[PDB]
Amino acid sequence: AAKDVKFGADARALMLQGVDLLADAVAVTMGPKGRTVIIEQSWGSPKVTKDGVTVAKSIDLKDKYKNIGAKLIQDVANNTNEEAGDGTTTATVLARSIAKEGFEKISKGANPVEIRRGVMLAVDAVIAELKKQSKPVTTPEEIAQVATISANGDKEIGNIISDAMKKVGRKGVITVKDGKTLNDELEIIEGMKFDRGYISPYFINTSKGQKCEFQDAYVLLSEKKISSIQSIVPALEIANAHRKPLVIIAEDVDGEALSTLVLNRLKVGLQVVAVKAPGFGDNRKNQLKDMAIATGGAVFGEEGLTLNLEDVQPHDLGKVGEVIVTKDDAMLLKGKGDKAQIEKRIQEIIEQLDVTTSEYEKEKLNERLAKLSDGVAVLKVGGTSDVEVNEKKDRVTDALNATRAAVEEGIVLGGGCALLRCIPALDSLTPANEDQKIGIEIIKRTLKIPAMTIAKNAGVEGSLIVEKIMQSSSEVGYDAMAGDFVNMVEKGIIDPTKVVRTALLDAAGVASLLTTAEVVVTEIPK
Amino acid sequence: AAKDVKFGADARALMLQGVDLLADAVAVTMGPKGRTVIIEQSWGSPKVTKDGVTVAKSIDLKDKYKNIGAKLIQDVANNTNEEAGDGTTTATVLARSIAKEGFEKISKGANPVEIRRGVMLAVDAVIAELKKQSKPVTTPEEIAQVATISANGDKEIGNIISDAMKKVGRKGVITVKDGKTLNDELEIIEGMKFDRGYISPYFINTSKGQKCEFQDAYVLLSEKKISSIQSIVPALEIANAHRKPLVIIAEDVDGEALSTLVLNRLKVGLQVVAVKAPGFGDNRKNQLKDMAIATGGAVFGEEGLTLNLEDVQPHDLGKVGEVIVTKDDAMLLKGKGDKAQIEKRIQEIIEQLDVTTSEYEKEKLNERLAKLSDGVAVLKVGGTSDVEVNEKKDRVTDALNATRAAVEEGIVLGGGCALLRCIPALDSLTPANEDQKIGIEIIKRTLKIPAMTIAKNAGVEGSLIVEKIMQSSSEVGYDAMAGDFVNMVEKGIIDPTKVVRTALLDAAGVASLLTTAEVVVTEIPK
Amino acid sequence: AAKDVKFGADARALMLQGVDLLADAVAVTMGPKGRTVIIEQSWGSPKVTKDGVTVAKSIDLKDKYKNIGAKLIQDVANNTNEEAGDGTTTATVLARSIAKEGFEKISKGANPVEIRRGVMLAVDAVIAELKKQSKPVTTPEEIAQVATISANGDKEIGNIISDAMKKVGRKGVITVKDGKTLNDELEIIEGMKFDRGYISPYFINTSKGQKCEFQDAYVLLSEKKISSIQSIVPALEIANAHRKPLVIIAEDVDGEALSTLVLNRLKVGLQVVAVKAPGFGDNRKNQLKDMAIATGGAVFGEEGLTLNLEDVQPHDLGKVGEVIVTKDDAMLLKGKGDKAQIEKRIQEIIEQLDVTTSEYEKEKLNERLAKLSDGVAVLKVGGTSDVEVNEKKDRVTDALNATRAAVEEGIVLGGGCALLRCIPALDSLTPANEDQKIGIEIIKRTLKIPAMTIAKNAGVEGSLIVEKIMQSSSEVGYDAMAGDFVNMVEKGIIDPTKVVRTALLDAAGVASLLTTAEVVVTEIPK
Repeated sequence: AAKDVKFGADARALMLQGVDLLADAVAVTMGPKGRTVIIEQSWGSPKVTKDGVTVAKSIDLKDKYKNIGAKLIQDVANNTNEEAGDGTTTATVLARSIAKEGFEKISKGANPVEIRRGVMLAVDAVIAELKKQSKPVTTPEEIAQVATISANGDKEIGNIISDAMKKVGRKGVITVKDGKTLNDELEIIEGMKFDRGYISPYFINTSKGQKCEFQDAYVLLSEKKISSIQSIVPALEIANAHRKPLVIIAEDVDGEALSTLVLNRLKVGLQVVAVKAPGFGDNRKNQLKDMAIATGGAVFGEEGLTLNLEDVQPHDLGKVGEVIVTKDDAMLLKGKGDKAQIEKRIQEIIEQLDVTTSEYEKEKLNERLAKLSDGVAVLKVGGTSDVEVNEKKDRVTDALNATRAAVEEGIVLGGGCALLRCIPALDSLTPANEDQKIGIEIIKRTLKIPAMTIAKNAGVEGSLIVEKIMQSSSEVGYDAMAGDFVNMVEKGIIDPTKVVRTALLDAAGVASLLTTAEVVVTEIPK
Repeated sequence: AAKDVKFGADARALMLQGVDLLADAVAVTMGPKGRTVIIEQSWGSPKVTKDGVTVAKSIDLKDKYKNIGAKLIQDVANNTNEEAGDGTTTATVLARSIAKEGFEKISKGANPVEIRRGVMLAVDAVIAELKKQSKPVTTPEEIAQVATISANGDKEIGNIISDAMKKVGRKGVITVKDGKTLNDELEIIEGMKFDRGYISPYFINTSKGQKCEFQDAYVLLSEKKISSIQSIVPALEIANAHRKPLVIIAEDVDGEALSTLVLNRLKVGLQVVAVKAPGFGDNRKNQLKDMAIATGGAVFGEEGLTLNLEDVQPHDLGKVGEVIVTKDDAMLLKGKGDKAQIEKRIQEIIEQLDVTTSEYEKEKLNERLAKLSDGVAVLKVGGTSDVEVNEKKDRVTDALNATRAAVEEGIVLGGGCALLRCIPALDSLTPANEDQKIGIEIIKRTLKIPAMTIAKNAGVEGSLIVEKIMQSSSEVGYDAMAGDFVNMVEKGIIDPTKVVRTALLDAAGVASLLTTAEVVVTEIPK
Repeated sequence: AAKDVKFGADARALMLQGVDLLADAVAVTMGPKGRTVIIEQSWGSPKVTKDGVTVAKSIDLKDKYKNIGAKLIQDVANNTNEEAGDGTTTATVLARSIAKEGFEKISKGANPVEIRRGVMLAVDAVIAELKKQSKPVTTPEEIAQVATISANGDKEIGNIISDAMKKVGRKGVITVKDGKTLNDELEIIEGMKFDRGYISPYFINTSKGQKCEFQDAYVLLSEKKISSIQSIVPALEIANAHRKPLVIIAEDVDGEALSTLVLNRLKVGLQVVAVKAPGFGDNRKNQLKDMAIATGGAVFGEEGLTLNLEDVQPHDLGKVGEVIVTKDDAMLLKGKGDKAQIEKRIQEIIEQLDVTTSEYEKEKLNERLAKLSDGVAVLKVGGTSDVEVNEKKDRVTDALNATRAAVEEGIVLGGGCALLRCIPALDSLTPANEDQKIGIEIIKRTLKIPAMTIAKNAGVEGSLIVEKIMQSSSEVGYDAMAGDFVNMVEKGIIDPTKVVRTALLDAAGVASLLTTAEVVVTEIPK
């Protein structure tokens, strides 16, 4: 393919136009009063949504240079906000304004690097101030209050969340399931969690929410790679002989092993999924041992007695009541196994903790201890019929994720005030020269955009609401639902500091790249 | 696919044009004097019709933005009014004018949300007034009068309907069949009805009226999902060994089970249909067991006695004389089974009713009681030839549906007067501000359109007929057939309140979306 | 295919346009302050890079004559600078300006040959001066300092490199691996190395880094050509019977043998690679014998007892724990064999070395001695997880190559000053005539470009930094990171003389061709 190369301002100007279309398209859905977007679909009815991520993903421009500006933001704003959709539109709107102000100052003669440095300095002053203003959420009462708020007043949802937190701890694991009954309930079960997901999107099942779930599954464990290794079929034969799903945990999967598993998933309907091994080095081996004991299987490794995938017996695979695999996250719940062996391993880990002195080993040993001694909290959602249970299920999950985020980093005044109230942090920030000063001034002004954007979607002047907030006491913001100026702490209108902090850092990151890149290379269409 | 994004008024103006063509096309078929529409067909003669639903479905615009305006109404008006052909046209015509008046006020500077709120307030005042003006239809004489009226003077039809209603109750089940004889007759037979239809349009058979009917069929029951579960073939093998159709009732059907069943239906002619299970939780388990007894089969579940789909015997499938599956509805008539077992379960349900105190359980227990002890009324339509029986059959089903609707919610003056006479409901309705006032005024004016449209199709000025109705007593409306002002109660010109109530709510719903959506995204054609 | 033939300046001018686009595209990435280039990719996100080689390879222009100007440089600058990414950009930028200045002087009437001669004379004066200014790196402390510098302050990398050099010598072999542990360590293993790579790019495996790696492989050795000769299958049959990769070392591979090997690699996944034999004449026979002893196989020779390729037995192929083949390089580690035979061969080589007096034989014979008695150093890189280990791995290989280059030829002041400080070398250089004088002046001016280009990317005037450097003491240059004029020796900012020397020679080479070629022939596009 032949290329077409553009230089300097000529390329930057086009990428910036790609950004303006995208930012305007999703800015409109921001806040309590966001408006809808209608997305045409080719097979059925138009989709009508308020979701900032859906709208951002839907837009794809035909122009080769504007397409890049749009992807530079889409590949970050839609990818760094997996837990909640709140940070995507904030990062998109801030990145557009930072980049635009930078572009104008640079095309008039400011130095691209010195402007970038002034912006970084201002962003760090703001982040430190957000950390200073954030309040912790660790007390069971504090947790319940936040959970009730993120549950939008549904006190019963806030209460089952608080109870789950109390039962497994602030750092424990809480999941949500359909209870097949009328009442909501909390059950604690045995199981393991590790940060490794599916190796491929082709294994997605039950596609709403991009999940992959199996029950009564076999578990194949290995400390070795199966990349370009065949003869994985004997394990697949057992899964077919005894109609059970199979999950494969291996150091890596590629080549023929990958091809075999994906094609069977897609063309045969064989219920098999592969997941990467949970650790590194010696700790990888130790985690596989705990896992094998907990699931009642064996690890087909080389150390000690060598086991080969050429010969897999029904007693070599483990058994797990429920297996969940999602992007970068997997769980094994209700495993089968010998309780004497599990308790023995637990006692060994405790002795290892008592004996070792290294911080590294103690921390890893504590995680392995917890994997066998702690349980998993499950929130069972009930209701009259599945049509309604299915919606409540999401209300509970969103409340749960919001609660956990608040507990991990603390909370700040919401509705755009967390950043609006950090503007004074820049008053003591001193630049080395005029271009650094301009860079600080750019952030000082873009800190006002989230607050004005919400006021604009509400239907009132942005310039008046934002200035009036700043002129009042520290706990007063503007409530777009109430249509007035209220004490946000008393009202309970809060945002996790985690989200505010990330959205600003990501916006600054992309805008910086966008205004300093010098050469852009695109393909010539034919 | 590349996209083309339009904003604000530029997108709204195009959707509105798509709507005007659609509304004008179906407005002309409204009322006793509707005119015809000729629809070109590619395989034969042109179709000539007066049906508002057919015309609405037929129109499909080529422009990408006008196409959306047309679908926003078609996807609601043609789908929420499946019971009668009256509500679709009324909702289309009202939505067009509500949205247009809103658009004009908004483009001149009114606030989109405050206008929307004024409209909602006006709609609720009108609905409450319709409820106040509606009269009940519960007395056998009242029922017979409505049935005669909706039967257009066919007193014999009105009488077989009244008699069926009396025998199975106002809330009982009545169906219509070809009697293969000269006289009309009413027969009561054993059978059951539940609100679950086919899972897929690809199972439609006997396509006139979009039905799906089998006789002497096997019935397969399961408490468990068969999504991506195969080995359902032994049931099909029995069905092929003994040439009988098969109906599958399961919690869900997906993956390979679904693929096999649909593809064989379409490419082989496999006579099979699948239906979603009728309940939730404990109610699902109890309904499947009582159903198995009623059909003489077994439930292929895991709890209690385990029965697996891998092994299907001739005695495990139930047997049904006639099975009917339609959108969101399924019926089984004349099933085979052990009468002693059915009576025993009936007595057990009665004992449960005597013991329980909760309203929830009593209601569900009464639904189960009725499904085993009540019969199904069948209206057999007779005549000298099938070409005439087939026409009378429609008069009976239309009169029957209209009668049932009248009985469930009551009746109002028809011919557009139910809404015209609710205008005073807005005189005491107070807005918070000018934009809410404008929104109230928009509804106050669109309440006159159904009456003007009918008078216009009749051939007289709409503005003069409506003003004369408004200046006269409440019982007086304009009869387009008579060409005069008459007492509508005495003439019997009535409309179920259910229809008037829904058409206004749906019209307000779609128009609201249409005037506040801000961004519209369409695909770029190639 | 029809051709388009252009003459003289008309063709030269078009090639120069292809060159200017390329040179500007990579000039901007030069030095510590290089800016980014965004490269559109056909399916994923845009690639953002600062790498001069990636950018240079990415650009491919559509015009047929501009395409040539771009390839004349790309095929040299990207191919002769495989060791480090520094030489490619410098050679591209210098070639562009040398060729342009030449073209302008020639189109105004200067003689193309006499200008070329003046340029060659100036280049040689500069190279001799670089050799005079370069300092050696041979002392363990000097080596450690260079390694620390090229390691960018990572003292732990600088130290493992120094120690590895001490263990196998300045001329030994050092490689880098992932240690699968937390600590870094140095291990010495048995193995051999020779300068022959894969015969074809089609054999690349594990494509990141363009490598080709096999483990537990069979080794087939032959003194005979297999070009257009098949019957290589018996060795492949053994390799397929016992699932092991096969490496073929032969004088030549072509025709059907090559066709079979490449097509099966591409369509089958046959795990086979072929490499050219390591020697010439008597040296080829002796090296293959030493190799067979080291791998435990046999050599398929035709002299004396003939071993025919038509019949390959399991004991004729050698066995090697690890086989690595890269462009122009091959390595075999941990081979199997009889230690008595290896020591016997070593002793024979020693006796032969003691007896022979010829310089040629002593040198080549001592190389064979070393191939059996010396080992290979391996640097095992550790860390908490593979993600970080994988990045540290690059710091180690880059520091290692930079150190070795410094040790082989010495170091000069970096940052473009090595050439800037050689300008006085031309003051004593006397031309025969005016055109030779012009040619010397062209180099005298292009010697200033590396220094100006870095200053420009830094953001300061090029003309002022470069003149200020020349007016100061010999050890002062401009540090783009510091933003000041510093003592480069004290700061440790150095560049291997090997790189500076090559970049200038290659730049002068291509520019020379580019300005004197007279006729250019291109194909007619369709």
